[PDB]
Amino acid sequence: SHWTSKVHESVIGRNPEGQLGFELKGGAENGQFPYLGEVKPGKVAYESGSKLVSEELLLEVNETPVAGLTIRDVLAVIKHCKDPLRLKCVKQGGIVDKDLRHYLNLRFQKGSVDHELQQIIRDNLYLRTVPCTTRPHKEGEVPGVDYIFITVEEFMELEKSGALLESGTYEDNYYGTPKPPAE
Amino acid sequence: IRSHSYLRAVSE
Repeated sequence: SHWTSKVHESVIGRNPEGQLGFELKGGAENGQFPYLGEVKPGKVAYESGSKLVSEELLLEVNETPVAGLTIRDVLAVIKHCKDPLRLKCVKQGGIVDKDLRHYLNLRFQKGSVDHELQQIIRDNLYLRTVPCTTRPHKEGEVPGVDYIFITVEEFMELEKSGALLESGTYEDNYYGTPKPPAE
Repeated sequence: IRSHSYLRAVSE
C-alpha cells in the first residue's frame, strides 16, 4: 500500500500564547521530515476532524508543503499562516519513517500520489541546499553556489556519515544533496 | 534549481 495511505488533515488553532500545543522536531538539517513531538491529550486546540498522534510527520501547512524544509522554514511558514492551521500529517510506522535519506531512496510508481509527494519534497530540499559533485568545475559555475566541488574521497566520507540525503551518478561522476545548514 | 545532469543522476 501507498506511503501516503495514512495521510490526513488535522485542523488546529494556536493557544493564547501563540503556541501549537506540541513541539516541532526533525527537519532537513537533521536529515528528517518535520514531525511532532509528544501530543498530550487536551493540550491541542483542535477544530472538528482528525486528531494527531505523537510523532506524526508534517507534510503541509495550509496547503504549503513543508516536508523537506528545515525547522526554521517550517516555523516561518506557520508564522505567516492565519488560524486555523490545516496540517497534512501521516503517522510513522511500516514504510513511513522520519528519515529523509531512506524516504528519498524509495521508488514510487510514476504519476502516483506517492511519487508526486516525493517530487514536492525534493523540490523543497533543493531550495535549501547546494548539490555536491565530484565532476570538475566548468566555465560559468560558481563554487559554493551552483555546486560544492569535492573529491570522490570526500564524497564517500559524506555518504558514509549520512550527510548526503540523496545521491546518484552520471557520466562517471557522483552527484548528491547534503543536509542543509541548521541556522 | 537543479541541472539536467543532477536530475538524471538521481531520478528513479
